Amino acid sequence: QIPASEQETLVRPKPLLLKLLKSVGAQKDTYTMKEVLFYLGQYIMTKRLYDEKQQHIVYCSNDLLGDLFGVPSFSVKEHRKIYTMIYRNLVVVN
Ligand SMILES: O=C(O)CN1CC[C@H]2[C@@H]1[C@H](c1cccc(Cl)c1)[C@]1(C(=O)Nc3cc(Cl)ccc31)N2CC1CC1
Repeated sequence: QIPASEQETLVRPKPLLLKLLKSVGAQKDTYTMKEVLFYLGQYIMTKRLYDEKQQHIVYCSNDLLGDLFGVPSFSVKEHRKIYTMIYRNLVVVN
């Protein structure tokens, strides 16, 4: 269970995550986690990596997203795992 404050977290993406973000949004130095989740969602949706009618699984073994996250697939319901996969591709700033 994810507290609402998580979305406010300010982050500086590492180069591979920044590459992915630049294919769907404007480049800038710092993003909120709300922005990162939105942009990665749009990346997934636009590239049709998500099978909503197949156990809510994103399939990313044939995509740079798979290299970012280090998995061939994952469930969009496993929220803490998603946060952890994302965190390892950025630096939190405060
Ligand atoms: O129904 C749910 O439980 C979550 N939802 C399932 C559908 C939405 C959303 C999910 C999400 C929102 C917020 C926090 C978290 Cl951890 C995950 C999200 C999203 O909004 N951004 C994002 C980013 C990544 Cl990397 C993976 C999945 C998603 N989905 C986008 C669809 C293209 C898959």
